[PDB]
Amino acid sequence: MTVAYIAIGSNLASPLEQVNAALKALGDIPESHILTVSSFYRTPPLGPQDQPDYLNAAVALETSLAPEELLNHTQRIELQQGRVRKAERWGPRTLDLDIMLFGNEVINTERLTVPHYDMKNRGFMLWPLFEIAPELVFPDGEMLRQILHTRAFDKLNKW
Ligand SMILES: Nc1ncnc2c1ncn2[C@@H]1O[C@H](COP(=O)(O)CP(=O)(O)OP(=O)(O)O)[C@@H](O)[C@H]1O
Ligand SMILES: Cc1ccc(C(=O)CSc2nc3nc(N)[nH]c(=O)c3[nH]2)cc1
Ligand SMILES: [Ca+2]
Ligand SMILES: [Ca+2]
Ligand SMILES: [Ca+2]
Ligand SMILES: [Cl-]
Repeated sequence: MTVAYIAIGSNLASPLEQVNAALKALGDIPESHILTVSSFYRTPPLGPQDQPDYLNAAVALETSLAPEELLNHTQRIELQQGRVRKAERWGPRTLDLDIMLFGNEVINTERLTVPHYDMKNRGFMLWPLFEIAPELVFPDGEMLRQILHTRAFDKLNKW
């Protein structure tokens, strides 16, 4: 088994309902078990700001799936919860499931890049991650606690 850490975001179609449904669906992923769920946070949008605030959270999922097989499931869940692709970059969505980390693995395939390319620059990813995994060390040896101690991020407000 490996522990994967998944970021959850939603800012459309009742984010609390979307995230609760997503958590049930994550539980139903085969060869996998949810270990920990963060608090839910209400976060101002990064990127385009003309969209509603996000519900953000993080989940620890123990799994024996291959990383791309996990991605298959997370994409399926997003699509089954009505995620629609529009033209605008970084627009609102019913559900976003980003694979932040897959154990200590570094993955670079056509479909999957892990660690998530920008997670170390996003408070809405790092704070919920720290809530569920305060001892976390990244594949490059960087400590989550040290990033959050050193770098300026706004505090997150709970939903
Ligand atoms: N770690 C990861 N988790 C989830 N998807 C990933 C990924 N690495 C690459 N991808 C790929 O990312 C593609 C596009 O995903 P999108 O959800 O549209 C980007 P986003 O989440 O809105 O922005 P962001 O990546 O800046 O957070 C997916 O089709 C998937 O193949
Ligand atoms: C500079 C920059 C930084 C981050 C981002 C993104 O996170 C991609 S789109 C997005 N914006 C978001 N804002 C918040 N608060 N939460 C998200 O899940 C979320 N997803 C886009 C641009
Ligand atoms: Ca399961
Ligand atoms: Ca994202
Ligand atoms: Ca995504
Ligand atoms: Cl697999």
